[PDB]
Amino acid sequence: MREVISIHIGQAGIQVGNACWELYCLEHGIQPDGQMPDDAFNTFFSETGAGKHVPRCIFLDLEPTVVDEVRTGTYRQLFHPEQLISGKEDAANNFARGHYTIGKEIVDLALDRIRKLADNCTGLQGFLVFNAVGGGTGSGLGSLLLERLSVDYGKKSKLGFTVYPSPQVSTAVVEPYNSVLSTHSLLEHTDVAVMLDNEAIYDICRRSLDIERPTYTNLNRLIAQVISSLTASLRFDGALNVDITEFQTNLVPYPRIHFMLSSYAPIISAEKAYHEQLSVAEITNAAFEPASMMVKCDPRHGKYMACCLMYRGDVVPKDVNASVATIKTKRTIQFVDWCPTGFKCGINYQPPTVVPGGDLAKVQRAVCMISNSTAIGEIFSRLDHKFDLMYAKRAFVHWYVGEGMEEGEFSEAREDLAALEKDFEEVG
Amino acid sequence: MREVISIHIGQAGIQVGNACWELYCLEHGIQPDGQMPDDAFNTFFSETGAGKHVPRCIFLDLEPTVVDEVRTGTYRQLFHPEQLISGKEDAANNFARGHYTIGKEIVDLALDRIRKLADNCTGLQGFLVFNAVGGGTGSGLGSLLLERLSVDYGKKSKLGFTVYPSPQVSTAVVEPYNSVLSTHSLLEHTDVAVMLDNEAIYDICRRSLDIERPTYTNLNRLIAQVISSLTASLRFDGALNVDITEFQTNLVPYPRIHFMLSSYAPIISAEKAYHEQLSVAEITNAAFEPASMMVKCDPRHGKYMACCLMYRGDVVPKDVNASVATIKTKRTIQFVDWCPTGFKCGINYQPPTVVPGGDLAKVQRAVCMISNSTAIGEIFSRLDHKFDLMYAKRAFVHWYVGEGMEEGEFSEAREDLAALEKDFEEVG
Amino acid sequence: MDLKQQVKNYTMTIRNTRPPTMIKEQDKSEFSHFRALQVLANGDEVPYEATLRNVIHDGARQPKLPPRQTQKHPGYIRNESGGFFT
Amino acid sequence: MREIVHIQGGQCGNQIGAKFWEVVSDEHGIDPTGTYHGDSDLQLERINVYFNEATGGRYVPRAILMDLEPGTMDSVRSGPYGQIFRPDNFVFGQTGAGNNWAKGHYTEGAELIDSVLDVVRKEAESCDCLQGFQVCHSLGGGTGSGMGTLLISKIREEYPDRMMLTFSVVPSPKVSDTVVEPYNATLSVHQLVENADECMVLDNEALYDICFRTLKLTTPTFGDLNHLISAVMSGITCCLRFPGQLNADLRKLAVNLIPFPRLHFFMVGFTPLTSRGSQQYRALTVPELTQQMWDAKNMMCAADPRHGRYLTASALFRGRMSTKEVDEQMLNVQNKNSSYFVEWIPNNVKSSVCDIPPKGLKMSATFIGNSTAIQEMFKRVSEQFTAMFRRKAFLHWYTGEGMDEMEFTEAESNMNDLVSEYQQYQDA
Amino acid sequence: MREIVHIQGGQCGNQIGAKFWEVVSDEHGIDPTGTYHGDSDLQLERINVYFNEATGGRYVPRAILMDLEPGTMDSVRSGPYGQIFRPDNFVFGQTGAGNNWAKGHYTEGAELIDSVLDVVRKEAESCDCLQGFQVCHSLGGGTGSGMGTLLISKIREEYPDRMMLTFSVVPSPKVSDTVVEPYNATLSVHQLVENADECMVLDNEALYDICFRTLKLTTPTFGDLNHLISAVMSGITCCLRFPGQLNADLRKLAVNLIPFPRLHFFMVGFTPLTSRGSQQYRALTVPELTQQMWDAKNMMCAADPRHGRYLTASALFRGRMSTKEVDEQMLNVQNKNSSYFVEWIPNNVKSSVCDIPPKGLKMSATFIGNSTAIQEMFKRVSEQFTAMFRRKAFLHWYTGEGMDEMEFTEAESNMNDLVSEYQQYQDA
Ligand SMILES: CC(=O)O[C@H]1C(=O)[C@@]2(C)[C@H]([C@H](OC(=O)c3ccccc3)[C@]3(O)C[C@H](OC(=O)[C@H](O)[C@@H](NC(=O)c4ccccc4)c4ccccc4)C(C)=C1C3(C)C)[C@]1(OC(C)=O)CO[C@@H]1C[C@@H]2O
Ligand SMILES: CC(=O)O[C@H]1C(=O)[C@@]2(C)[C@H]([C@H](OC(=O)c3ccccc3)[C@]3(O)C[C@H](OC(=O)[C@H](O)[C@@H](NC(=O)c4ccccc4)c4ccccc4)C(C)=C1C3(C)C)[C@]1(OC(C)=O)CO[C@@H]1C[C@@H]2O
Ligand SMILES: Nc1nc2c(ncn2[C@@H]2O[C@H](COP(=O)(O)OP(=O)(O)OP(=O)(O)O)[C@@H](O)[C@H]2O)c(=O)[nH]1
Ligand SMILES: Nc1nc2c(ncn2[C@@H]2O[C@H](COP(=O)(O)OP(=O)(O)OP(=O)(O)O)[C@@H](O)[C@H]2O)c(=O)[nH]1
Ligand SMILES: Nc1nc2c(ncn2[C@@H]2O[C@H](COP(=O)(O)OP(=O)(O)O)[C@@H](O)[C@H]2O)c(=O)[nH]1
Ligand SMILES: Nc1nc2c(ncn2[C@@H]2O[C@H](COP(=O)(O)OP(=O)(O)O)[C@@H](O)[C@H]2O)c(=O)[nH]1
Ligand SMILES: [Mg+2]
Ligand SMILES: [Mg+2]
Repeated sequence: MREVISIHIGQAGIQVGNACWELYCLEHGIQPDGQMPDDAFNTFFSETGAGKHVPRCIFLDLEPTVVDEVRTGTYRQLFHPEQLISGKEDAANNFARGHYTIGKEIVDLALDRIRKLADNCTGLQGFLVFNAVGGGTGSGLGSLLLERLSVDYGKKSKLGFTVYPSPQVSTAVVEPYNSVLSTHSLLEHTDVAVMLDNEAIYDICRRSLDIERPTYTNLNRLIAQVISSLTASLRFDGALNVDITEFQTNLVPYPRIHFMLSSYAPIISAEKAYHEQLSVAEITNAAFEPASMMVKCDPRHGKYMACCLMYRGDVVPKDVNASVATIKTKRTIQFVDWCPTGFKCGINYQPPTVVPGGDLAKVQRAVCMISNSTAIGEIFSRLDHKFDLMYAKRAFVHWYVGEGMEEGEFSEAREDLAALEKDFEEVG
Repeated sequence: MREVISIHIGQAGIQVGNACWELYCLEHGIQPDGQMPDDAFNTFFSETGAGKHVPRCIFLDLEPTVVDEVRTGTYRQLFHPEQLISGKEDAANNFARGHYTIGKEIVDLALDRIRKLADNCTGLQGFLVFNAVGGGTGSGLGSLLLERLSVDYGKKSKLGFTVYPSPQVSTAVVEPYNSVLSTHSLLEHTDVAVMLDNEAIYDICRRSLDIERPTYTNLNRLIAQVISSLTASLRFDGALNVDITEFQTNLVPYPRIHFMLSSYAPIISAEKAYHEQLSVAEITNAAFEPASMMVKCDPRHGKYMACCLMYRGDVVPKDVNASVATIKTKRTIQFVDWCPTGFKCGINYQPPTVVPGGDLAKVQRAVCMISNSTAIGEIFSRLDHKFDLMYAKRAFVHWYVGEGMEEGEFSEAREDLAALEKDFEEVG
Repeated sequence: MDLKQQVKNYTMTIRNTRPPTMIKEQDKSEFSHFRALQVLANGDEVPYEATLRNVIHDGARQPKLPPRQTQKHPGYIRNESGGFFT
Repeated sequence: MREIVHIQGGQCGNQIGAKFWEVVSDEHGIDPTGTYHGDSDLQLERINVYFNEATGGRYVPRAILMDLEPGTMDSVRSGPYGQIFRPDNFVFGQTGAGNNWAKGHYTEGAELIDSVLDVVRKEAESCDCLQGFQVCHSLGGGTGSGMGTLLISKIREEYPDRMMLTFSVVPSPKVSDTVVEPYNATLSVHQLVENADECMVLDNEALYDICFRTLKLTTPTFGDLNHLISAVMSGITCCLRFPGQLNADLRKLAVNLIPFPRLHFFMVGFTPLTSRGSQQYRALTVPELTQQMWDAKNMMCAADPRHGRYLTASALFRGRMSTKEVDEQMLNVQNKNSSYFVEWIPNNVKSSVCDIPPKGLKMSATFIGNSTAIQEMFKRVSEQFTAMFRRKAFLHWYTGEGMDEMEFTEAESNMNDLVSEYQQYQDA
Repeated sequence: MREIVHIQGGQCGNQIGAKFWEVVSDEHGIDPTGTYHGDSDLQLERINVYFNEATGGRYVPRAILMDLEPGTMDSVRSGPYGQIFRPDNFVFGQTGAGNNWAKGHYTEGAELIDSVLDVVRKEAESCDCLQGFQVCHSLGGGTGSGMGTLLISKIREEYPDRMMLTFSVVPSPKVSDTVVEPYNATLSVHQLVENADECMVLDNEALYDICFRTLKLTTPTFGDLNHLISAVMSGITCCLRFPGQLNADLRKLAVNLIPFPRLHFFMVGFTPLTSRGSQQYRALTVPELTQQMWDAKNMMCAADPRHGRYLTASALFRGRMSTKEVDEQMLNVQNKNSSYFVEWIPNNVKSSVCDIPPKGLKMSATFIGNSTAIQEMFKRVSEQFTAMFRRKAFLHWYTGEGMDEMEFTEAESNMNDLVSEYQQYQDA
């Protein structure tokens, strides 16, 4: 009835996919061996002819090493090996390798698997992308994929959770290049785009959970909680349910501005949780705190074009409209003039689940926030500077023009970065 | 009342027969010793005076080195030795040695084995040939035999499952020569002729069953499955029972055009069988896949003059009506104007039976798609090319003219192909 | 087809008409072995070969060629897309 | 059926025949006493191709041993495998050959052929379906060349339909153990071309290298060289002897290799070939066996393949393997080295395969190739001949046997005509 | 996939590879008998990168050992792990090197290249997905410099797409174990720049200090120097061999390190490193690992990074840790000594990590940096070259092999241009 197709490209995508699909199989009683001892899982699973539940995901990569780990990991009895895709060679952080040379010869395999995956669903809500901008596979292939998707469906909605090159912490050297080439090529195809950065979540681990040893696992854990709270309306009951259709239309006013931030609350260990009572207000207050964001973007330098709140657990709608009224009275928050409204709130009755051996704690209340603000152009501006800072020197370019690219794409993508940045200014 | 005479000429013919007659005794419980512990086997057997069931087949060959293997294999108790014919010398890949010098002296023998076998059958549905084009026996002899058949019966139906010389993979240097000669003579004699080749099935074992070491014994098990699902209605019940007469009238609109492709689905191993549901929509889509064909032809390079479907297992007639409606909607598939219909379907309630030691897995559903498409003329154009590519040099011709042949037959076999090729173009 | 093969087929027809009775193609001293074992049970003095009994079967031709392993190491070859072989 | 009679002319031919009969006698597991002591039934199914029954359960070879100077026939009788030959299968004369092709082919040959023909007729009629003949020449000496050709011409006009092989050892281009050697070579060739169907050519010089580089032998005696000729000579016929998923009779090897009646000089190679050390590390797979066979070193003839293109080739495998691998291997090789083959021949390799490997090994193969590289060999000799014939050196011996000069001039021109034909089809 | 082929040239190269192939052979838990005796599956998961399969479950290294004067190849074969090398992978010539680049590259080069190239192709096909080459040099000698550059040029013209790493050891500024040392150096550098992608330059001087100060070694043999090079050479490929939350193929290191095609001369270093005493005091934490590698001693090449400027850098960690630590560590250094880095590159470092630690250790790291301080080396050698060339010292030796003086002039100029390039981007 109501189903989603979760895609995981690049290294980070198949990393978080291990976390989310750990969470879901845990939340619904699904054992690692396919079966559990309706529609509560059909949004994420397909009950086979008998017993087994296969997760309706897909894992794409050009490095065999990680998808091989899932094949030998505990969750090999879940994924039809038709889903786990790999490649003999990787992209090596070159956009053209993931986009022009190697990407082209394998998408026919992916779209085959996807065509085999959409026909099973009777009502397809939309695709769910987990991209990793800054690499050759995530940026190069992911962009190449979305074009193949929009030429196919178009009418379908495309949602994207992409990690964005953090300004300070930079594990790569060339990631401004392929990121620029990605954003341009993806924009006109994705209908909405959410971006998150690892460095912000690192700070989140420090203040709230207080873990001085944050690994890629813990970060992947938190994303699972966010998405589990989002899809909560799709796969559960609760007053003011939300679906992707009405969710997207009340959040993207203009076709270009679909770039949005996120936030989650509460985020607390098992000890601070005992000395707390967790009223809805403080959760919503923390959810609007700029520090509690997952991006290194300050919203207090722009305005909120719209906002959406997905609660969880025991909440009553009168507590919601009261707490939100505590926000719209505050001065530290700013909104654009052409929207008196801007809050699409949703409630669900199933509390958040916790993973044994995980970092979160058992709480009966939970809130995730997604807002569209014009301030995001600030972190967009940094990538604007860094590109020409190295493009004038034409550094690393001999790779691209040697890997089946030219110099126009640098200039062509360059203009649309300028073009987008002005659009974020025209809304002022 | 409803029985068939299965002939096996040449090595590949009797090899495939060693799999078909392996499958049937298991499909009906017949032990390797002739006897199990009505009409469910009469189509493929004939109970003796007491106990034993002999398979109403004929194993013919000129190379003794392989028939003598069945003569000592586990399946010797099945066959009466009067069936298994041999010969002191073989044809040695020469069409003339198979059709002119050697084959002329043993047809009278086999013709009496048939005459001793047709009389036992009350209602003779039709013969069932297993030709292997590319050799001397299958081509030279098999063609000489069918001439002797049409002068006897004429009104009877002569089928055929002829392996064709694959374009890329080929284990003979002269086989473009004999292939042309065989078709020039079998065409005006047979009435319907299935076509296939090896490499198209080699890939299927790599794509679908994922066995890196396929041998001739693996392909032979898959040819066994094609026929069983084809002939089940001759021996089993089920809605829309299909008979060779009603199978033939509505698939060959013109006398010359009778060649056709084949396909089968599902084709999956055991582990891929548990992460699935195998809906009737899945199979009919997999069946219509140009990669699931058994011949290296591109159907999208032509249209479908007519198609046919023999389902199996648990099906209901409405969904086929639904799925076939979905197929007529897609645009990749084409149909010539003068055929609005083109789907003569069929069901049986007996599932496909798997053989221990086999590569397939147990499925409660299956589809075998046969269709006469005008796209097949391209593979005829290959042999159309290689022939003149060598006949220009008159290479190897000294064997043929040295073995009771002349140049006339080559030129006369030549014209028939060009005439046949234009016929595939006259339909558009 | 010819004289030699017709004689061959007649002998094979006889083999099929007769029941093979799952025979062992060699018969050793059955009751002598039983009697010797009973003599050993109490008298406690029997020749070794008298105690022994030998039975043979056809087994097969093809004298135990070593296995081909039918499969590489799952670190070298991958299916079409990354994936083991089975 | 398919029985074959075996002839050995000259000293060398009688010596390698002592190994060929010693290798095969162990393959089918018989004793130097002539009694069988194997274990399986495949040792007995097609034993009649190489032996005749004897009283008391003995097996004697269907061999003929022709050579003047019976001193050599005491040697082979005294070897550990001399007791299996019927001591009346020994035709000889007290007078010497003297390396004079004339007397070996005019005077002292005519005195024995009437006796030899009496012996070959006796056991030509000892075969139910005689497949063909095969000899063992040495184009240097007078017995091998002189008597062999005279015998062959006699057989041809008596058994035209049958096929004559020839494992003639050619002289060496660099090494000349005799001095009148080119006279014996050219004069024999004037006989073989019109009076044979397949003629392997082998040179001891290449046999020394193969024993030196690959086998790492320090002192290759003539036994080791003979041990290699024995190896291949058995590899040609395993189809006739053993079961095979794609059996290859000798007549079907002919038609697949000699497109024109005169181009019947082949080029042979065996594999695997390793030392005792490398045997520990190398693994036995189809890839190893096909790259080694397709190498220019394994060619036991003193000809360079890279100076020519394969008109046609053929590989014979024996050992439980997968037919798909050998099917694509010959494809890839046909693709990459597209300059090493011809254009008017689409597929110019045949890949037979047998089911039973050699005695102690588990996989093996044999390479046979009809390349235009052999034209080098005849070019060389045609100089050494025309060098001395220009000076009439040593020619008085040849006039001493009623010969003339026309015989030489006609003979030389026959090769120049022949090697001319190897150039026409080598378009460089 | 990602199988890497290894070369060992010269005395040193043949000698360090003895350690390299000894260290890794114990990492993956295989014995000198070639069979595996580790404990985990992981040693088998990516074992394919360094080895080939063999009969009886053995693994032989995919290495090629080439050197004139085969005396030393007896040493490694008598070494405790010489039994694992394929004895066909031993190319040698009896005539010595003579430290003459010409004969090492003009006369004696051509004699062995045809042999070597037969070897390199013989196992280049053995790789399903060949990642790249890697080679161990010595620019002082005649085999190392001469042969390798000649060999490298040939490889580049048949595998141009792949990458050619180079672990070349450089001549010493202060020490000259030979006399004509700069000549072979320049004549190799004129070849390295054009036919390489990454060139690690190392000098035994800094290898002597690092042995002296840190490890407190009294008497370092060459086995200890090579013990270090083995470590770092085993430190690069932990990504291709082992899991990692952020893996790094060579091709992504190359793109992330050379912005221009000619700045491919690098600088390496290992971490940690400590005597037995302080190892009982020191604690293993990521701050320890990063200061020790960023220091100006650990640089195995005889260059001071403080005199130049880091164009790019990278760090490869192995051991369970928190990657944010690594992330913030590299951020600190880019801030503090901000003058040792460039401006037109925002983040000029790459921070990799592997989840698998060394055998007995638990945490370790490796440094790499492309600084312009390396031009100091090419300054030194240019003086030594121009001093003797000004007077044509030892020059007749070079002209004795067909060489002329122009090749010295351009080779000089190429370094002059090269060192000029390292000046431009070194704006002090
Ligand atoms: C432990 C093991 O496997 O030992 C092998 C062996 O190591 C090698 C080196 C063998 C060995 O061969 C030699 O040493 C040799 C010496 C001179 C000339 C030729 C060979 C072997 O003798 C050869 C012998 O092979 C056979 O028996 C073949 O089936 C072969 N036999 C004979 O030729 C033969 C005949 C009569 C008496 C003895 C041997 C054969 C080939 C074609 C058709 C029929 C039979 C075997 C397995 C071995 C040894 C003993 C070392 C090799 O020979 C063959 C043909 O197998 C040499 O290259 C192969 C590769 C083998 O691995
Ligand atoms: C009780 C204990 O912890 O002993 C250590 C040890 O104390 C020290 C001093 C080791 C030791 O190393 C040395 O003494 C040494 C001598 C000359 C040159 C280089 C090292 C050690 O030998 C080294 C060895 O390290 C390994 O085994 C690594 O996995 C290493 N293996 C080899 O080098 C190797 C050794 C034998 C055979 C084959 C390989 C390695 C490095 C890179 C990549 C893969 C593996 C270990 C833990 C130790 C001893 C034994 C003392 C050190 O070296 C390594 C390689 O770890 C020297 O500085 C480190 C710090 C270690 O703590
Ligand atoms: N928060 C978080 N970030 C991750 C994780 N895994 C990878 N990343 C980030 O992903 C970025 C690298 O992207 P990749 O997927 O490796 O690049 P690619 O597109 O696959 O291109 P190739 O490396 O050539 O295959 C790095 O900046 C990581 O910080 C994870 O598990 N959690
Ligand atoms: N699918 C399949 N094809 C086979 C098999 N065996 C042989 N073939 C192919 O059939 C063709 C040759 O068949 P044969 O029967 O040996 O030839 P022939 O008709 O007997 O003619 P002669 O060899 O002269 O006796 C070749 O293309 C083979 O690759 C098999 O077991 N399965
Ligand atoms: N492989 C092998 N070749 C041999 C042997 N002996 C001789 N040859 C070659 O055979 C040639 C001599 O032929 P030969 O039969 O002795 O003289 P003939 O009696 O006049 O025919 C010479 O070229 C020899 O080198 C041997 O023992 N083994
Ligand atoms: N790390 C290391 N370097 C060595 C070793 N032996 C020699 N070297 C260097 O190798 C240089 C000479 O190279 P060499 O291979 O002997 O000359 P070639 O045979 O003509 O190439 C000398 O300058 C040595 O310093 C060793 O054992 N370990
Ligand atoms: Mg990546
Ligand atoms: Mg045949």
